[PDB]
Amino acid sequence: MRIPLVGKDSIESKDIGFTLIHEHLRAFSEAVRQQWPHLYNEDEEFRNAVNEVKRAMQFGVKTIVDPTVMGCGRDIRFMEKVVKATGINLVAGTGIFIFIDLPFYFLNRSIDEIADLFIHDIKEGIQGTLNKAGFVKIAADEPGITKDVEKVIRAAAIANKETKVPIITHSNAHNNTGLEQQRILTEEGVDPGKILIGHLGDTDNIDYIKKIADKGSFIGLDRYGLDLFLPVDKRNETTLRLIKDGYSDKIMISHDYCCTIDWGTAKPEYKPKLAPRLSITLIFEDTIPFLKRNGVNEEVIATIFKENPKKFFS
Amino acid sequence: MRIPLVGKDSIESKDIGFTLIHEHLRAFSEAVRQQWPHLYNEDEEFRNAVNEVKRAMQFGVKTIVDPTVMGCGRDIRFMEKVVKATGINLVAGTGIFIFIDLPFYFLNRSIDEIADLFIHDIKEGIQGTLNKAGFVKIAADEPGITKDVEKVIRAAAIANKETKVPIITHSNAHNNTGLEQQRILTEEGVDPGKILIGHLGDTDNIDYIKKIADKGSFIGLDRYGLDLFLPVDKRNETTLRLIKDGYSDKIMISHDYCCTIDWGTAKPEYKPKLAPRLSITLIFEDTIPFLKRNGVNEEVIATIFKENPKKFFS
Ligand SMILES: [Co+2]
Ligand SMILES: [Co+2]
Ligand SMILES: [Fe+3]
Ligand SMILES: [Fe+3]
Repeated sequence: MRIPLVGKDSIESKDIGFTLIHEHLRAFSEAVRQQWPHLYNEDEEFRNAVNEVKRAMQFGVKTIVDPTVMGCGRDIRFMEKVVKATGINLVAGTGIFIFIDLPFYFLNRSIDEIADLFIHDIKEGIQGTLNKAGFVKIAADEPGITKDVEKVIRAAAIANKETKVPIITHSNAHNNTGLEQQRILTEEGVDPGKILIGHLGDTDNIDYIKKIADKGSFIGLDRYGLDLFLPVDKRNETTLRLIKDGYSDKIMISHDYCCTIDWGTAKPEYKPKLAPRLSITLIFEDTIPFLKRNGVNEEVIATIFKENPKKFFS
Repeated sequence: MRIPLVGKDSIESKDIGFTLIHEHLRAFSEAVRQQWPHLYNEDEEFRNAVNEVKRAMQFGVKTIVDPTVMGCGRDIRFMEKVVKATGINLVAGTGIFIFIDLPFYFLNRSIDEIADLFIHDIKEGIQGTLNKAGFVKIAADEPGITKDVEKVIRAAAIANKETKVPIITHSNAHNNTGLEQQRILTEEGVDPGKILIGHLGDTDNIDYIKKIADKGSFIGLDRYGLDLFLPVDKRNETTLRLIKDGYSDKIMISHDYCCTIDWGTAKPEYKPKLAPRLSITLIFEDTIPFLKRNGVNEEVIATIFKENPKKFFS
């Protein structure tokens, strides 16, 4: 049985079904929450996560992959509770989410030591439980590929080669961080088809997106649930274009919706069209209807949400 | 009653007695410990902290100030347990320990919001307890005064003006971060005598140290318990020189000893002389004996370890 699930027995990858590849039940800074618990309400976070997951299931979602890892408040016990309340298939991961430097812990420590943490979570279990990690998550953003960012990428490659689990990335779509992640990983012997380069939906630079897809990795059109770089309308145009041009077998779509997130609220921007309701089901309300009425058939939807995740985890 | 104590009623500053102004019962990365608890042993950390505190008390230490804050694993409940086991007067603080950027939580949040966290810990209590913070801790290092580092400095000034608690800093002695911290704080209306500029013992650049002292702030010769920038022998020479030159009333001495720390072990260096045993009592075994046999009298020791802390907290 291929894929470990939180609070359940492992499943064969062929049985993953309709999958959301990048969603967060919760996201927060470990340090802030430890130091100022008065800012947080776990009961509200729990209710929000359960409600969102239930709504996803009502649209036919069978499996959710949650790439919350170190730096963003991964909590396997919170996750297992959401599973108990919903019955969702939930895939947890391991990894480190940094943009610049590692925590002081990692002073004088090797790439192998970092990889050992990942392999621990994959082979032994997460945070003292028998729930195992099913993928590795890594990140890079505006600061680019720093020394420490590269250390983490190389550690992810070691983990993949040992355990065969895939790698999901966070990138900044407006620099070449995604291309660099793919290059470094494949140089270190990672199968390109075992990599999802994240947040490429944040740009409309189609040639850059296709370049990564052509090199054999999945491309993450994965932030439909954030009011980030690109509006939903323009994301949809980019998604449609890539489908028209034959890239369905590389496309992965998700919301990157955080059922709760601890970030401060940004100044709101109002456009001619009423802002879309951001949630874990926006693609069922907006994106998928938009695609269907623009001529893309059911086989495309099945490819993106079923076949592609199956391959990724195979 | 001026100064709040962990697990005890507050004390008048005049009763603080012989004080170690900068020690850590424990230090670790919140994120690393949350994600990989298998790396840590709280029972060993507890035994180490209790043992060290007891040994300090055997040399006449009455009060320990512990500037462990966000980023370095402050845990008020661990602290209160050490107090119960030892009877030490322990002063806990609030603040943020960063060198570059704030956690993602602080995106779109103001300096006033940051200050509110500090004031919460000072006026209401720490981590859901009635133990209150008695000072603010801030940091800057090799990256210098970044945007976010400056935000935290300015928030500390607001907290001081509202609550009158002093400010302890971490600086890098080989750039001008300490001088910059002092300048920014005093510009924002902080009394220079309510600031301890930390880690100046890391350099032998006496003119730089005196410059900060002359501007009215305490100078931290405060890393006797680390095998860091400067060896103990050279620290001792610098300490003696400053005393000879009349700076006793600005000098604060401590170890910055971490009874446990989670950092990887650096490559050892062996010198002609047997390496000193690093602990929370090294100054009683090495530094203070060295000073005494070089002619500095008991009044100097009383000034540094009793009178200076009294003023700082007055
Ligand atoms: Co991301
Ligand atoms: Co320091
Ligand atoms: Fe994400
Ligand atoms: Fe320290």
